[PDB]
Amino acid sequence: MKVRASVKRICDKCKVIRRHGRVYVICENPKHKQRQG
Amino acid sequence: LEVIKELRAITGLGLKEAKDLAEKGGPVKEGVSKQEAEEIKKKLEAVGAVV
Amino acid sequence: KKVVAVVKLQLPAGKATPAPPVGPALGQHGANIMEFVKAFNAATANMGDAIVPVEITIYADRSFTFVTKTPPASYLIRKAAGLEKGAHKPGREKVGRITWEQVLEIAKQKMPDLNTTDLEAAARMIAGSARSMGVEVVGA
Amino acid sequence: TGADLWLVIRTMQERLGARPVVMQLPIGREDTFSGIIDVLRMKAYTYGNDLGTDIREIPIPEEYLDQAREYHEKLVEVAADFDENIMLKYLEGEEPTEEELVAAIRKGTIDLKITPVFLGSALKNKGVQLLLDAVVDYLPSPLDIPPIKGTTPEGEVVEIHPDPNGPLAALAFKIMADPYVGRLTFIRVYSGTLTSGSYVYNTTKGRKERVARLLRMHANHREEVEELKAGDLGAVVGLKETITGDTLVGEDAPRVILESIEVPEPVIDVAIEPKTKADQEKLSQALARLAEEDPTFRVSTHPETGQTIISGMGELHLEIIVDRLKREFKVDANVGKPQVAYRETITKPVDVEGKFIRQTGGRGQYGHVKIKVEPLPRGSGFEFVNAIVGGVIPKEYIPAVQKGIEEAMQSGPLIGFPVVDIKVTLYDGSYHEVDSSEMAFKIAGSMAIKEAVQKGDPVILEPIMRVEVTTPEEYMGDVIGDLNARRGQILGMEPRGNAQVIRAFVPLAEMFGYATDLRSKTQGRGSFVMFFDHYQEVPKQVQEKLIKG
Amino acid sequence: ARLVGRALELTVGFSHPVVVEPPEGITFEVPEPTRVRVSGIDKQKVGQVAANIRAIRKPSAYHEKGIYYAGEPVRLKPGKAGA
RNA sequence: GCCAGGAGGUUGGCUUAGAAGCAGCCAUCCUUUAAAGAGUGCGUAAUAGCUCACUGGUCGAGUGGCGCCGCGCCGAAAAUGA
Repeated sequence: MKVRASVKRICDKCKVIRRHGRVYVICENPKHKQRQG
Repeated sequence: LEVIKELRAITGLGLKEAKDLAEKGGPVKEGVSKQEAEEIKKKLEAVGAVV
Repeated sequence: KKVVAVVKLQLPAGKATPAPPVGPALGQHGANIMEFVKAFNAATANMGDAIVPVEITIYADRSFTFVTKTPPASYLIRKAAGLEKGAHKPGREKVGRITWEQVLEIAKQKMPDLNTTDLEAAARMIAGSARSMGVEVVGA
Repeated sequence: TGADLWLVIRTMQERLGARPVVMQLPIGREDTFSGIIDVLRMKAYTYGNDLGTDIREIPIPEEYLDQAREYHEKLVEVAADFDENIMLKYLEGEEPTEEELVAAIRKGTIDLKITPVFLGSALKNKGVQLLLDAVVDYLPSPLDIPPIKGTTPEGEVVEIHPDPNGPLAALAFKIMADPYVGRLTFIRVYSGTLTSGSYVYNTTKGRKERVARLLRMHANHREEVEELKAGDLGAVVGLKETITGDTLVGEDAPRVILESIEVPEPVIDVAIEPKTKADQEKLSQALARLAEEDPTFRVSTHPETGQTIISGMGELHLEIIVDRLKREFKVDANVGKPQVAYRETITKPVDVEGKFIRQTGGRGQYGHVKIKVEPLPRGSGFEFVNAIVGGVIPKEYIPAVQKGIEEAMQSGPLIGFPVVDIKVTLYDGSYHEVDSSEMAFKIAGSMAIKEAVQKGDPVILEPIMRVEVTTPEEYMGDVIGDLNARRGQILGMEPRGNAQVIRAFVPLAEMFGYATDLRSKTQGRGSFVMFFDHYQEVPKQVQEKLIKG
Repeated sequence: ARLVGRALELTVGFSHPVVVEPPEGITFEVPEPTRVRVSGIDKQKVGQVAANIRAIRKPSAYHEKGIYYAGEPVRLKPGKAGA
C-alpha cells in the first residue's frame, strides 16, 4: 500500500489529517500505510 | 488418614505444622454429607464436629 | 494446591470424557466429571439422553457440586413438528407443520428458561424462533 | 545471565509433574557466585577461584544462613514421606542423622518420586565433587533395579538373576569401528561371568562368537583386563556378526534372548539420487556400512519408480548422514524430494469402440468390441460386466479381453498411471469362427479402453493421508493453522496426556517432511505419525501446470 | 540500571554500558534497574527525553523485551512467523 | 471524552471436521428493557474473549452529514548551466 495514488480511508482507524503536503494514511498494522508518491 | 485420601495436601503439606496440631474441622449432614462423618468421627478418628 | 472455583459447562449425555471444556476448565478441581455424567445421565431419563447445561464447583478437598438446567427448544420445536435433521433454510423450505397448541405446550414446558416468567410472553419468543429453522406454523 | 533455582523448580512441574525436592543452594546468582551452601550435612561449602585449586569450608557469612533452614526443613519434611523414623524424629524433638536420611533420600531416589537438586557451573570447576558424592550415595545400584527380561528358548519371558555365579547371559549395545582393534562392540553382560579367550553364543543371530580380547574404555587409555562380571559394563573386542541390540549367552548357558525391543520410527521421508549409476553401488555400500551402527532409520527404494527412499527421524540426522556419505564413501549425493503415485480416472460415463481386424488372406485376426466403461467413487474397485447377449463374442475370448483392458490401464493416456475405481463393464462385440484369435480381442479390450479414457475425461488422483499429531494446546491451535494451510483438511482432536491429538486429511505432495515443520508450529513439543486412506482429484489447477514435458 | 551520582548507567539489550546524562531543565531518578523514574520540570523537554530513552532501546521485538511508557506489547510469533 | 447498564432463547437454520453476530447461503427475530443487534471491527483452531452500536450519568454550547464553487494541492522521473 505504501506509495500509491489512492490515499483513501482504508482500515477505519486510518486517517488523513494532511501533513507535509502529501497525504499519508495513518493506521495500526502498518501494512496499511498508503502514501502520495 | 484424611490427608492422603481427601485433603490433597498429600501428607507433609497438611502436617508440617503438626507440632501443635494445625488441623481441626469437617462438615456433615445425612446420607448426602454424613458418610464422611461415620468416617471422620468414626474411623480411629476424633474430629467430632456436630454430628 | 487449589481453592474454591465455581466453573460451569455445556455437555450432552453421550460424551463422557475429560475432554475440553471438561478437563482444563475443571482441572483446577479434581472435578469428578464421571460422577457428573452418571448422576445426570439417569436424571434426565425422561428420554434417556438429551443435551443439558451444568455447573460444577470445586471445594479444595476434591469436592464437586453440579447444578443443571433443561434441554433446548431448538429441539423442542423440531421434536414438536417431525423435522428430521432439521429444515434446510428458514424462510425457504417446509417439512412438518406446527399448530397453536403444539407451540403453546412447547412454550409451557420450558417456563423458567427462555427469558421471561410469563406464559403469555415467552410463547411469543417461541412463535418466532420456529420460523428461523425452516418450518411453518398453523395460525387461526 | 538468567541463572536461577526457582524457575527450574517451577517448569519442572509445569511440564511433567515430577516433584523436585532439592539438596543445595547458591551463593549469589549470575557470576555473583563464590561458593555453595548445602542442606544435606548442612556445611558451608565454598571454593574460591574458578579453577578450584582453592576449595574451602569457611563460616556462613549470614545472608542466606537462615534461608537454608526453611528448605532444610522442607528437605527433612519429605524424608517423612519415606523413612517413617525421621517422620516422628522431625515431628517430635530430636534430629535426623547423617545416615538413615541417606536411605530415605535414596529410597526416593530409586522409587523415582523426588529429585535431589544439585546444579552448578563446572565451567569454573564448581559443583563437581558434590554431585559426585550425591551420585555414590543415592544413584540406583545395579542391585535394586527390577531385573531385565529375556524369553527362554520355548516362548516365555524369563528374568535375569544378576549373580556373577550363575548362567552367563549378556547384553550388548554400542558399535564403533576402531582402526586399532576394529569393530568395537560395547556390551553389558547380565548374569554369570564373562571370561577372556573363551566363546559366546549370540542367541539373536544364532551365531557362536569368539572373544578375541576383553575391553573397557577409560578416560585416557584402553582398559584391557580379563573378566567382566554379571551386569558389569564395557566392550568386547573382535566379534563380527554382532551389532546393536542383542543377547549373547555362555557357550553352554541356558541360552535365552533378552527383550530390549524398541520402536522410534523415521518421520521425515527424504529422497536421494546421486547423479550417475557409478554411485548406486557405492550407495549400497553406504546403507550397508550404516544400519549395523545406525539401526534407526529406513531405506526403501520407491516401490514404483527409482529414488532410494532415505527416511529418518530428523533432518539433522539425515544431513550428518548425507554429509558423511559425500565424504567417507564419496557419494556425490543430490538429495531431492519423493515423487508421488497418481491415478488416471474419468468423469463421464463414456462408451467407445475398440475394433481390430486385418484381412490379407488367412490369419489376420478379428476383434471388434464396444463396452460400457463407467466410473466409481475414488475408493471403490476395478470391475467388468459380462453384458454378452447371445454369445456373439464366444465367451472364450472374454478372458484376454479383460487383461488387454488391464494392461492398457497400467499406463494411462495422460501421464501413464494405474487407472483405478473405474467400473468398466462391457456389452456388444463380434467374432469370426477362425480369425478371432485370443490376442486379437486382447487388443480389442485394450484399444477400446484406450479410446474410452482418451475421450472420457481422465482426471488425476493423489494420496490423501492421515496425520495424527500430539501437542500441548497452544501449538495445537497454531498447528490447526499449519495443517489447514497445507491444502487438504484435517479432522479432529482429543486430550491425550498433556497433549491434544490431531486427526487429519493431508495430501502427501503438500506434506513433504512435516517433522521439522511440525517442530516449528509445535516448537519441538509436538509429535505425530502420518498414514493413508484414499486417492482424490486435485482441485483442477494442477492438471494444467503438470502438463510437463 | 544504576544511576551513579549524576550519570544514568545501563546495560540492557546491548553489549556495552550506556551513559545517559542530565540536560538543563529536567532531572533523572533511578529507583532500580527495571523501572527508572524521571523528575523532569518541563513537559516539552521531558517527553523528548522520554521517547529518546525509549528510542535508545526500542522494545516490542514481536513479543517483549524493551522499555515502555505504560506501553503494552503487540503480539506476533516467536520461532514461528516464518513460512 | 469521562463512570457505568452494554441481556435470553441461540449453538439461528443451513452448511462444515466444527462455524457460536464473526467462512459464508437463505437471513429478514420476539420477550425481559430507561437501552442491548441474528450484529461493527478486533480475537479463535471453531467458542470463549475484546468491542462498538443504542441508554442513562457528567458537562455546558453549539454540531455532524449531505449537494455546490474559486484558488489551490497530490498525481508529476531524462539526459552540456540555470
